[PDB]
Amino acid sequence: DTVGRPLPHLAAAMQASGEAVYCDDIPRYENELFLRLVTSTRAHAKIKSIDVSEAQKVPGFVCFLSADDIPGSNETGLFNDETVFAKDTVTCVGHIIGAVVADTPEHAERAAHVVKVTYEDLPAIITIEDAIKNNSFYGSELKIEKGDLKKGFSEADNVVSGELYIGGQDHFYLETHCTIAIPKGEEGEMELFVSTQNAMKTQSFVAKMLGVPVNRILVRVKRMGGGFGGKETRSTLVSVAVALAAYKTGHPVRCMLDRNEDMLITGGRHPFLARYKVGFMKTGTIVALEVDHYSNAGNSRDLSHSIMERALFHMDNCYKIPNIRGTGRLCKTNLSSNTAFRGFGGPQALFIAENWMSEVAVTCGLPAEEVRWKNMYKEGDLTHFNQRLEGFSVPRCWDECLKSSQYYARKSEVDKFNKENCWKKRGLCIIPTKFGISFTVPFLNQAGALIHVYTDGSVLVSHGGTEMGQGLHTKMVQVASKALKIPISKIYISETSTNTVPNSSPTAASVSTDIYGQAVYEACQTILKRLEPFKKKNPDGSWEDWVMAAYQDRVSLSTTGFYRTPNLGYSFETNSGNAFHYFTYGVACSEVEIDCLTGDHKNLRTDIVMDVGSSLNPAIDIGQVEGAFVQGLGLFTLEELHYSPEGSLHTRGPSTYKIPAFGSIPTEFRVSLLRDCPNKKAIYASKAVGEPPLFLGASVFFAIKDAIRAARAQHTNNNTKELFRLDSPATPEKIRNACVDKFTTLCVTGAPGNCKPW
Amino acid sequence: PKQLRFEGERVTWIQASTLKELLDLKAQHPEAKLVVGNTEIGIEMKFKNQLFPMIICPAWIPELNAVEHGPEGISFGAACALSSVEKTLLEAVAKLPTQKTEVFRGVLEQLRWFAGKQVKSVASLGGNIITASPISDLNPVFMASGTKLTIVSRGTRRTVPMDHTFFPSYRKTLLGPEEILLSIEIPYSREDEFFSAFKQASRREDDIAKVTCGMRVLFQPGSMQVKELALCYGGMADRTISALKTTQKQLSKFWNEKLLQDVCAGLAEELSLSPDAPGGMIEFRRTLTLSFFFKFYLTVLKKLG
Amino acid sequence: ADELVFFVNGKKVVEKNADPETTLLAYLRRKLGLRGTKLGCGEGGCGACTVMLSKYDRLQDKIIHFSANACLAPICTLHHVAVTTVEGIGSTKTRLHPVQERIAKSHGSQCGFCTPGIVMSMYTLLRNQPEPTVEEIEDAFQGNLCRCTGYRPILQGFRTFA
Ligand SMILES: Cc1cc2nc3c(=O)[nH]c(=O)nc-3n(C[C@H](O)[C@H](O)[C@H](O)COP(=O)(O)OP(=O)(O)OC[C@H]3O[C@@H](n4cnc5c(N)ncnc54)[C@H](O)[C@@H]3O)c2cc1C
Ligand SMILES: Nc1nc2c(c(=O)[nH]1)N[C@H]1C(S)=C(S)[C@@H](COP(=O)(O)O)O[C@H]1N2
Ligand SMILES: Cc1nc(=O)[nH]c2[nH]cnc12
Ligand code: MOS
Ligand code: FES
Ligand code: FES
Ligand SMILES: [Ca+2]
Repeated sequence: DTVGRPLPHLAAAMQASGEAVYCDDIPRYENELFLRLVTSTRAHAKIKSIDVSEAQKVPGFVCFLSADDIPGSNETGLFNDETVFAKDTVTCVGHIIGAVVADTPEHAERAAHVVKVTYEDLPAIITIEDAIKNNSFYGSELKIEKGDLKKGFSEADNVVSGELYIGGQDHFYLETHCTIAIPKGEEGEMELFVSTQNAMKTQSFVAKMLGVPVNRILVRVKRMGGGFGGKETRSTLVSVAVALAAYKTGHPVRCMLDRNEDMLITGGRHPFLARYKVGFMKTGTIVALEVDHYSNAGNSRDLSHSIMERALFHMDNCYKIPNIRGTGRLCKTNLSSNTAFRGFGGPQALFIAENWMSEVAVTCGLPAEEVRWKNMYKEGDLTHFNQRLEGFSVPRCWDECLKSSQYYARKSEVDKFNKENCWKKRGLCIIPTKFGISFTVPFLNQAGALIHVYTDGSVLVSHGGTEMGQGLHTKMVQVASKALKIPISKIYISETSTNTVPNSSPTAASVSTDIYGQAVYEACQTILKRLEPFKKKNPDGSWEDWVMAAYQDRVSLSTTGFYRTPNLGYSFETNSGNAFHYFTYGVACSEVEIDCLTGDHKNLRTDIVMDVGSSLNPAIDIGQVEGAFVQGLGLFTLEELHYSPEGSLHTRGPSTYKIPAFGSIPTEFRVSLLRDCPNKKAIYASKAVGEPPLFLGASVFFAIKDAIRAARAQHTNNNTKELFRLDSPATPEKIRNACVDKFTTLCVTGAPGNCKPW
Repeated sequence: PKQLRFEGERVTWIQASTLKELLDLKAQHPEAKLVVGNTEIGIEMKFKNQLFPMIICPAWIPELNAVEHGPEGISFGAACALSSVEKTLLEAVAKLPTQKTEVFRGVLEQLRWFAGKQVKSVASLGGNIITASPISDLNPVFMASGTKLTIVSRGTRRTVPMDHTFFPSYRKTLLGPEEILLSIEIPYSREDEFFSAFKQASRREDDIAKVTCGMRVLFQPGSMQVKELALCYGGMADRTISALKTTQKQLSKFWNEKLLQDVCAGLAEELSLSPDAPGGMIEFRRTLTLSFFFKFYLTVLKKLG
Repeated sequence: ADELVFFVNGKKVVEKNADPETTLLAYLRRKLGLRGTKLGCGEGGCGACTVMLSKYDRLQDKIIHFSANACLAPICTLHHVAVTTVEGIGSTKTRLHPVQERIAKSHGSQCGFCTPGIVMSMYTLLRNQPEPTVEEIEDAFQGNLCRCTGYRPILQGFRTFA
């Protein structure tokens, strides 16, 4: 029994040696060809001609594929609102038009750039503000609405209102999108190896494009070099085009996207505009709240609607608001469709929450910990969508984090530093989070497994979840081994495939370990029941003895398992029924130092206390806290996507787009898993841990804001109840321009003023 | 070593063994691209689809790889890796007296959070300089310091200090077509000479709008009265530029709050960005050109006392 | 048309028709079948393609060892250069290198795609400096990105070398 033990990731050593095989590391067939996408260079235009005459003379040049080559259907996407290849019009800059096939990837790239597309521009809608103004939305307004809103506002001593923007984010999984498609030559059959989190929808969309039944199409997934949500659906843009190449040529075809294609084409995290209005007492107790959310969806629905439901479910963070209205709109724009990204609308709406919470505290002139603590739910409270909080452990997290991080003493040292320092300031901020566990679409909370025991007693586990680096397969093996009572060494998982487990949901929403662990556990239990007669006959015997006795007695050693998350079904009308199976909670405290003259900052120290129940693997789980926090810190402070006025992405590589680096992380970086806090709702008293700790990266953002407040007390004005807008990401540009002084100024110059103070 | 010749689908590569060979190759084929590290040509080819049908690799040539100590400074051949430059200057800085290594420590400051070990082990000094990116972090340090450039064609040799005129146009240098960069002497700093270099955290567009500078002051002896002042910047135009109107005004002025004010007045105006300037951050960029000078100003007062 | 001669993990490579445009990453993965070295960007920024290169420095005696990005190294610059990839330092089939063994047992590898390059950055440091400082270790990875780990466990596994 290795459950609760810090077992290294099963593939770690092969990953270290370069022996772990990712999809492009698979050998080529002797005849295997290469696909390269041809993509719109316009935001909104009519396609007038395509001309492939020059690509044609490009050595090993095979063909150009377009809308006309598709045997079955050109209609695709989660909500059947996309094309496989664009026909008459292009609606974003990475919009796939066609594809070049060639004998080498070098030759396919060469041919692709020399394909001549002629266009006629059409009016484009790029920003959320363009969409708000042209009323260019997908669907109708989502809304949540509890208590009395004017009555809370009437009882309000203080009302603050405003606007906030949070920028998007590229996934920057180290492995880009990649599919290999092998056509069998018989009955439409096709076998695909893809870097995807969704083998089911790859299998479905390939079958649909080809006009062939789903049972013809086999999708296999060994591993991904990262997904982070961006291989939940948009992986099919490559997968489907590679399948058509395979269909049409009769040869195996592969594609790995280059980074610059990957970031243009495949979508990212949703930018959010919020317009907010809070109503609160002089004590800082919140009494009303209203927030209108707008997401930038891009040119297709994709998972946009569902990201907004999760947004609205998180607009309270950890705070009891008796009167409360949240709404949301999805803007339909001429940008690449945005998709899942670790957090799925939670980070955005939680960042809106923490921003007005920070304004309340400043407006009241109270210490921010006290205003937040004062407003926190207690055990048993209902949330704004009417679900109760059992095992609500944020107060233990807070306590233990306050104490372990020495917050109160470090508060004074930060004040002291700011009284003694003129052109550098420090900030310190403790922040909570709660994140709701389950897919928002209830029918996805389903999981299958297939387990075989072979006559040597070796066990092959297959489940519907994929490995993208998060230790799922390690955790499933730990569970099987505990459930079967055999060494982990006797258990192997090879890969994920639609012919071992059909109709699987994406490996998403942090629940994989819960739901696949539960399915795997039930297969094990059926195998133990089938073996018990032989155990009874030979109690002092071995697993290998019993397994052979069961085989020679013609008892099957193969079984399915399945699991269905119970009691789920939140309704938006009525505003009732459980949206989530439970909640994961944590608290991060971060300190920073800014350079008021440059915009730079150092992340000095971060302490995190996370409630993950009883951890299956506390090494994998602390590693999820850590990576999730650092992608959050990237989102809120470093990572900035930038477009031309005409809708074209500028930032398409690591040289212009800055994910956190080795030297970006807090000099002192502490993660603690909360002790003695078992979860009765998930497998072996464990909790989901994947997306929950990402929002805790905002603790660096609110630490930077506090360090700007201190710089603005020094050099800009004298009012300590001032509210200045800091959007996300707080880059050096934003940090420096907010540090208003004689330079920004120029009051040195001079001048004249100012604000600048003197 | 003998000259090697590789021939591909579109490109011929000559690997020159000898300086003499190179100058003859480049005279026959003045179009020919020198490739050393390829950390720039590889990006132009892959992402800008530049085809250069003739490449000379001069990396074998000793001369282009020589490190020569001299009475006025330390000379590096143009094919030398930034990792070597970095290593040698670190030794110079640990060995020599602070007052001789002011410029060196400016180079090292730009080299610090520059790329990564992989890039620096292959990126050539000469490749950075001749690439002439508006956002080159080295060329502002070389220009502000008058770093001497030995330039050779077949027959001719000359040494010019880098100044504003070394960068006439976008991505272009004042080397003639048959000419190559042979070596770069980064100077010792003299007595009453102080130097600083700074860079913007953020870059966000491919070769524009990252503020980067080199800052040099020489005072009259024992004094705080300006004899020379250079302030050069990348990321404020389509090339490395010197604030020449502004610093000329301060010759024979003293290093006080009035100089601070007048230099900021000059910089605000002489480097002024139109609201539609390539790269944006119009105000951030302006604040940094002044804030960088103020850091220099304060550092120079600390060194004076 | 001259012959290009180099070594990859101790093994001579004679390329009789080198194409100037061939990068080293393309040549390792697709001519030599050595796929532990990864593509992450093709532009020098991520380090996924990091290898070690060795050559006799004629101006210093010394064979010198240094790291490079296989994605930007033209194979035509590598005549008489020795390349070392992740599969050249060790394997699960034989014996793992200490660098490989430590990054794996320390929880330094999640998805694993960046792990070969980080291993080769670390390996190169140690070939030049068998007793690095903690400082030298952190600066070794300036050129290497990881999206998964948040870096703490990697640096921590490697301080054991200091
Ligand atoms: C990931 C990454 C990050 C980087 N970060 C920075 C940074 O922060 N700051 C910065 O300044 N730079 C940065 N660089 C740019 C890098 O420093 C330069 O690309 C490099 O020094 C160019 O050298 P090279 O040897 O690679 O040149 P090559 O690509 O081989 O050649 C470049 C140019 O120089 C010419 N050339 C080379 N030698 C000579 C010569 N002797 N005479 C005439 N012409 C010559 C060539 O003809 C060509 O036009 C970065 C590069 C990468 C890949
Ligand atoms: N290394 C790694 N960790 C990761 C991811 C990834 O791609 N790589 N994705 C995250 C996201 S977005 C989710 S939803 C969960 C998904 O798998 P789980 O449900 O087993 O946590 O893993 C998280 N942790
Ligand atoms: C598809 C989906 N639904 C959710 O409710 N949460 C998620 N996180 C990441 N992906 C998802
Ligand atoms: O649930 Mo992660 O795939 S967005
Ligand atoms: S593949 Fe990113 S640096 Fe070479
Ligand atoms: S382990 Fe996934 S990128 Fe490093
Ligand atoms: Ca999202």
